[PDB]
Amino acid sequence: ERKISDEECPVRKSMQIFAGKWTLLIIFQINRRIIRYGELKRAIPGISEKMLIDELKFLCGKGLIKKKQYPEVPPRVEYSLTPLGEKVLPIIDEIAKFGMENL
Amino acid sequence: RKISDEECPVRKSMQIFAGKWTLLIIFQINRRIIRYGELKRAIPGISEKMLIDELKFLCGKGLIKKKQYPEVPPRVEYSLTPLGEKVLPIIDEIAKFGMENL
Repeated sequence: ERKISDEECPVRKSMQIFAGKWTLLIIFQINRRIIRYGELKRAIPGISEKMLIDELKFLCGKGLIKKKQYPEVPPRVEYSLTPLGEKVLPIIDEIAKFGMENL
Repeated sequence: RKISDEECPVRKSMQIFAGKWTLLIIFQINRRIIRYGELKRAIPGISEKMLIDELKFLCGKGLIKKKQYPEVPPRVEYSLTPLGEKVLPIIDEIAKFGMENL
């Protein structure tokens, strides 16, 4: 007998954000640095352009990553983690550990 | 630093954990034994098809054990394998994120 996972469950709430096949990997790649869009895309080979920018939009909307605009020649977007997004890194540490030990 | 290619431990893990339901199911089975029907009720809004495909996926990935009892009335029970129990520290961090920020 354990508490059920209704729409209030803290794990179920979290999986609304993190359920993507790319969400946590993007956060993993950004990490504690500033990364250009192009570097980010090359840091996750196989992710399509569409899957990257919908996911980048999603994460901005959730306040997990921040976007810096540079309207210069040539122009660029830079992404970094917010303090909220930084709170996801402990989850990712544990995922990395699982992978390295078991896969 | 290190790119998320085929040799990336995070990328490898997300092949398994990407589901809407995967981590929720592991979380609900947890360190006990649970019948299909109890587990179905423990995650409201999951369809029969979703739960069955996911259970089969998790068995295939060696994360949960299925045990049939061909008796009257019949039952399937699920528990975590030792590999599955190693997913619980991930889920603890997710639960922590959920209650603190959501």
